[PDB]
Amino acid sequence: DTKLLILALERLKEAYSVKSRLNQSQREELGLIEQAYDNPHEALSRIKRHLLTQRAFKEVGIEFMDLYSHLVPVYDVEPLEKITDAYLDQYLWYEADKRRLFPPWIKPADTE
Amino acid sequence: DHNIADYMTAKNNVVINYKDMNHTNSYGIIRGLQFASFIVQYYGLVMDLLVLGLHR
Amino acid sequence: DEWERTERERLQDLEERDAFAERVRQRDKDRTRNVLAEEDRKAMVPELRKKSRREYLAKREREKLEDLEAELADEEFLFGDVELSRHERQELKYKRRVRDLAREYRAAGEQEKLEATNRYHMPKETRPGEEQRRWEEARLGAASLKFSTQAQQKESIQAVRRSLPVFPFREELLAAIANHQVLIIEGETGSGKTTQIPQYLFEEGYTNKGMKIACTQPRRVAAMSVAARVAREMGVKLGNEVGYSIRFEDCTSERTVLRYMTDGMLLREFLSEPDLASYSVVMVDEAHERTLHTDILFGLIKDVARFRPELKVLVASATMDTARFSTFFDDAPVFRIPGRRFPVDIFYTKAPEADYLEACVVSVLQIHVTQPPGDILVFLTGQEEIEAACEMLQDRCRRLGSKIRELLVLPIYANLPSDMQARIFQPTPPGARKVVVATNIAETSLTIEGIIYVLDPGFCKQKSYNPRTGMESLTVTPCSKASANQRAGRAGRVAAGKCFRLYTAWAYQHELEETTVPEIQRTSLGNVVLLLKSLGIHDLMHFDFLDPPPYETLLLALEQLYALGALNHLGELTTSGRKMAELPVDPMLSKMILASEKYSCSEEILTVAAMLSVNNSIFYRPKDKVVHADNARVNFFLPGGDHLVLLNVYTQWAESGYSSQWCYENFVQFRSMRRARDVREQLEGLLERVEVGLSSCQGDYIRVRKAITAGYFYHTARLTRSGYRTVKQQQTVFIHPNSSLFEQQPRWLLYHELVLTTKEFMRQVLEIESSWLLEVAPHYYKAKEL
Amino acid sequence: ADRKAREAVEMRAQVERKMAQKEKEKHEEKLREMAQKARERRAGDGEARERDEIRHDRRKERQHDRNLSRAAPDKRSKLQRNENRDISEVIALGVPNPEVQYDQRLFNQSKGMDSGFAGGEDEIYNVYDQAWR
Amino acid sequence: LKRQEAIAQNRRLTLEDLEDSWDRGIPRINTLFQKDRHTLAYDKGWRVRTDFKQYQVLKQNPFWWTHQRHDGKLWNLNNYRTDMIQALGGVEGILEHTLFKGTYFPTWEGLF
RNA sequence: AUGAUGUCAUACUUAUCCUGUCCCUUUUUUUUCCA
Repeated sequence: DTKLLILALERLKEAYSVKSRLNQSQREELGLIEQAYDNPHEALSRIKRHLLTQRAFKEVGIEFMDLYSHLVPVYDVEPLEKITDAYLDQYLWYEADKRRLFPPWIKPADTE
Repeated sequence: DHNIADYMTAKNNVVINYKDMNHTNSYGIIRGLQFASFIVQYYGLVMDLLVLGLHR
Repeated sequence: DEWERTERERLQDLEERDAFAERVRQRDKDRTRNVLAEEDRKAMVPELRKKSRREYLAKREREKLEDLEAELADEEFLFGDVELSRHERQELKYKRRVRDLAREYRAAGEQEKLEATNRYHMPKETRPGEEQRRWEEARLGAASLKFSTQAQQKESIQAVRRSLPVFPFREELLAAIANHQVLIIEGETGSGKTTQIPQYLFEEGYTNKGMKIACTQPRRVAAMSVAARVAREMGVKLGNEVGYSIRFEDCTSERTVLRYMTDGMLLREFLSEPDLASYSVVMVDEAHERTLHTDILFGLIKDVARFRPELKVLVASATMDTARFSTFFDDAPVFRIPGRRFPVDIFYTKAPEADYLEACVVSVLQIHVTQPPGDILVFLTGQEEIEAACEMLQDRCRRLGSKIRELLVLPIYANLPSDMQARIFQPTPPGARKVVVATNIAETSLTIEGIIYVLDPGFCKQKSYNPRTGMESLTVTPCSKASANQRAGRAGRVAAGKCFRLYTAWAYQHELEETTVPEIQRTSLGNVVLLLKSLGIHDLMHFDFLDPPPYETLLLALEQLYALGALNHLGELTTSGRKMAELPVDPMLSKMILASEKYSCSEEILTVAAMLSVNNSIFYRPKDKVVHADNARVNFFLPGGDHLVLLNVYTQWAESGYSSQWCYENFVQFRSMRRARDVREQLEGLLERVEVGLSSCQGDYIRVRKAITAGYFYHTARLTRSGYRTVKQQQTVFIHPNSSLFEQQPRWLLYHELVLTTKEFMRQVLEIESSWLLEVAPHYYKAKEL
Repeated sequence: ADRKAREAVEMRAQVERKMAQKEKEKHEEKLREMAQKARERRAGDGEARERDEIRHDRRKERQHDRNLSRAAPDKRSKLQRNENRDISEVIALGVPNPEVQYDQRLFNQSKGMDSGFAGGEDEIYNVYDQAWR
Repeated sequence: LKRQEAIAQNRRLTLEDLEDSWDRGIPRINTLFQKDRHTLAYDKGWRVRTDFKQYQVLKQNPFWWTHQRHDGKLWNLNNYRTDMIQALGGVEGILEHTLFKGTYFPTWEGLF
C-alpha cells in the first residue's frame, strides 16, 4: 500500500514540476499531497473509507486544449478524489498485470 | 469487487461544468479520470473478443 | 563461614521445594475427582471406534513420520561410503523409493487441491527478498525479440597444535597446576588458552573418577565456537563428550567430560550442585570480562577452593588484572604464556582531535587510496554515528567514481539485521577492499580474519548509573587503556598490521585508566541482590566481594526490593521474594507476573514480559525505506500503551505461524521476536513452579494495565506544566519520540527505562491511572502525593 | 443473465473437478502397485556392523526421543528443531552454505523516481546532462 | 549469459563486463542499477497512463511515448555542443563577435 | 508649542517567519510423571 501510494503521489506531483504561479486550487492540492506524503496511514485509511462508502461525488470542470486542427477536452477533478483515484488506478493496474488480465495484443504496453 | 466496481461506475456519473453551463454525465465516459485507462482497455478487450471470436 | 550457613539454607530450600511440589501434587489429585445398556455399548462402541480410527490415523502417519525421518536419518552416515551387503542395500532402495512414493502420493492430493481452487469464481455481492529479481526479468522480458585422509585431518590438527604458544609450555604448566590448587594463567589471544588447556587436562586423566571439566565463557555463542573447535580436535561428536549447555541449548549427554557453559550457567549449576562434586576442574576464561556472574562465581569458587582442596580452580585471562586476581585469591602463582602472533605498528595523531568523525572519514579515505592490500577495521561508538559514517564514505565513493576501486563499506553493530551481520564474513572479493565500521562488540568474540589496519577513536559508550537519583546514562567516555590496547590487539592476527589512535601518545600514557569500572560498581544490581538473598545471605555487607558496591546503591536496591514487597520490614525474603527470585529477570517484571495471577491476565503479562526481554531491537528503521517502516510500525499502534503494542505484534507473529517473512514485511527484527518466543516458553517451563495458572484477560486490557501497574509502580511519571516530571523524585523526564503515545502525552504515564540521552528519557511507556497506584501500593504511593 | 451464468460456471467447475478427482485416484492406485513392488524388490561386509550401528543409533534415538517427549511435553521440539537455526550458532557449528549478486560500484550512480521530461514542460534547459567543461 | 555463468562460476559480475555495454539496449542497461528499482517494480501500466495524461493537464507532452526511469535515456547530445563550437570557429572565432575584449577579463575560462 | 517616564492598546514597517526542535553500548539464567 505504501509503494502504490508513493507512486500515485509522485505522479500527481509531476504536474506542477514548474512550481509556477499556479492558483489557490493547485496550492490546496499540493497541501494535500504533502501532508499525505508525511503521514501515509491517515491517507490510506481515508482512501479505503472512500472506496467503501462513497457514491456521490463533486462536480467536474471541463475546458478545451486548442491544437489548431482539433480540440482536446481536459477534465478537472477535485484533489481529495484525485488522490483516491490515483491510488485506485495504481492498484488496479498492478493487480491486473499480476493476474494477467490483458492478453498480449492490447498494445500501449510497458514492454516497448 | 462489487465495491470498487460501484465506485468506478458511480464516479463517471457526475456534473460537468463550464463557465455557466452545467449538465450530468449519464451515458459516456469521462476520460479525465485516473482509472480511465483501465476502463478503456478492458472495454476494448471485450470488443477484441467480439471481433476475433473466442476460439481465435 | 557464611558459605556454610548459606549452603545450610540452600539444602533446606531444596528439601522444602521437593516437599512443596509433593504437597501440590497430592492437593491437585484431591481437587480433581476421578469419577472413572446393551444398545448403549452397541452405540458408543462404534463412536469410540470412530475416535480410535481418527486419532489412530493421526498417530499412524505420525509413526510413518517417525520412520520417514528415521530412514533418511540413519542412511545419511552409513550408506554413502561403506562396503555393505545385499540386505541393507535392498532396504536403502526400498526406503528411498518408498518415502518418495509417499511424498508423491500426498503431493497428488495437494496438487489437485490447488488446481481445483485455481479457477474463476464469479465475485459475490454480500454486504522473500527478491524484488531485485522481480525487477531483473522485467528488463529481460522487455528486452526480448523473437519471431586415510581422515588420518591426514588429524595429523594436520596435531601439526598446527604443535605450533601453539602453549604446546611447548605443556608439561611445565601441567606440573605447575599439579602443585598449586590456585593457578593464575596469564595469556593473550590465539595462545590456545581456551582450546588446548582442556584437551591437556583430558589427556592428564582428570576426567577419570567420573569427573567433568568445566570451561565457562562470558558469551553463549563463543562457548559454542570453542566447543566446536575442541571437538574437531577431539575427532568425536560435539555434544556427547565435549559438550556445551547454555540457555535453551543443551548439547551435552552423560558422556560429558568437557562441559562448556556461560558464567550464569555455572551459577545455576550452583543451583543444582553446591560442592561441584562431579567436576574436578573449573576453568574460567577471560575473567577480565567484568561480569556480574564473573564476580559472583569468583567469591563462591574462592570459598570452594578454601573448602575443597582437591578441586581444581583455573581462571585464565588476557590482561594484567592478575595483581588483584592473585591478591583476592591469596597470591596464586602467575604462569606466563607468551602469545602474540604478529607485530603491530601503532601510530598517534600529531596533536589532539576536534571532530573525530571527519577525522575517521578522511583517515580511511587515505588508508584505502594509498595503502597496499589488506582489510580495514575502524571503531566508532554506535549505530547513529555508524550510518552517518557509512553515509560519508559512500558519498565520497559516489563523488570520486572509478578514480577509486571497490570500497565495500560494511557497518556492524548488535541490533542490525542478522543477514547483514553475516554480510561482513564473506571472503573479500579480489581487487576490492573491505572496510568495517564497528562498535566495541567487534573488540570481543568477533574474529574477522584479514584485518590488517585498525583505527581507534579512543572513545566508547560506557554506561554510568548513579543511584542517587536512579540515572542510567549511556555516555561518551574516552576508552580504557586496556581497551585501546586490545583494540590494537584486534589486528595483526594474520599479518603485520597497524593501529592508528585518534589521540596522541601524550593523552594515551597520561590520561588513561587501566580497566573499565568493574561492573559491580557501575551497574544496577537488583537481580543479583535478589539472587544472593535467594541463596540465603542475610548479612550481605561482610559478604566476600572482590569489588564491593558503594553502600548507597545496595541501600536503594534493598529499599526497592522491600517496596515491591520481596523483603519484610527488616529486609529478608518473603515467599513471593524467593519464588520471584528463581525467575532469571529483574523483580519489576517478576512481581508484575505475580499480579497477573490476581488480575487473570496470565498469557498477556507473559508475552509482555517476553517482549521487554529483548525489546531494544524489535523494529528495524532503515534510512532507505524510512516511510514504509514507519508505516508498517504505525499499523500495530493500539490504544493503552506500547506494551500491549508489543503484545499485539507477538500475537500477530504467532498468528502467522511464527513466520520470518511476516516480520520482514512488517519491519520487525526476527531475532528479537524468536528469542522473545523461546524466553516466553521458558517462563512457561517455570510457570508451574511459581504457582501461575494459565488464564487470559479475555480482551480486558484494564487487567493487563493494572498488572503492569502492580509491577512497575515505581516506574511512573506525572504531568507538570513544566514538562513530564517523576512522581517520587520530581526530576524532569521526557517522552521518547518512538513511543506509541509520544504526541498523545498522557497525564499519568508508566515507564520501563531511564537513561538521559541528549535529553532525559524513558522508553516503552504506557498511560496509567493514579488510582491503580493506591490500589496497588497504598503503603508506598499515598493519596497526598497524587 | 448473471444468475444463469453463475450457475453454469459453478456446475462446469464441479464437473471437471470430479473428473480430475477420478484421475488422481487412478494415479494413486498405480502408486499402490509401485509401493507393493517396492517392498517386494526390497525383501529379496561393513553391513553387519553398520547394521548393529543402525539399531544402535536409532534405538537410543527412540530412547532419547521418548524420554524427551516424557520429561517435558515436547522437549524433542525444545531441543532438536530450535537447535538448527540461529546465526552465530551456525557459524560456530562449521555449517557450510547455510541468486545473482554483483559489484557495488555499479549501483546508485543514478537516483530518482520521476522521468526528467518535466511532465510536459519544455522551457527548461535539459538538453545536455553534463556540464560543458 | 554472463549473469547465468556468473551464477555457475558463482563469481561476481564486475564493472568490466558492464562498461562496454553501459548505454545500449532498449530499456537501457543503466536501468538495472538505478536507485529506485524497488518502488518502480510496482508501477505497471505507466505507458497507457502517460498517454491518458492529455485529458488531465492543459499542456502537451512531446515525450508522451516514454519514461526516463523505465526506458533509460535514449539519446545523448554531448558531442553536439563540442562540434558546434568547432564549426562556428572555436571559442576564439566565437568571441571575436562579442564584447569579450572590452571587458579586459584576462581569459574566458573563468566566465560565469 | 511637542520633557521623559512608562507594563496603554491600536495602527504600522521590514511583500522580514509558518518549518527550523528528534533516536540506546555490551550481554549471560536451572526444569522434572509425556502418551
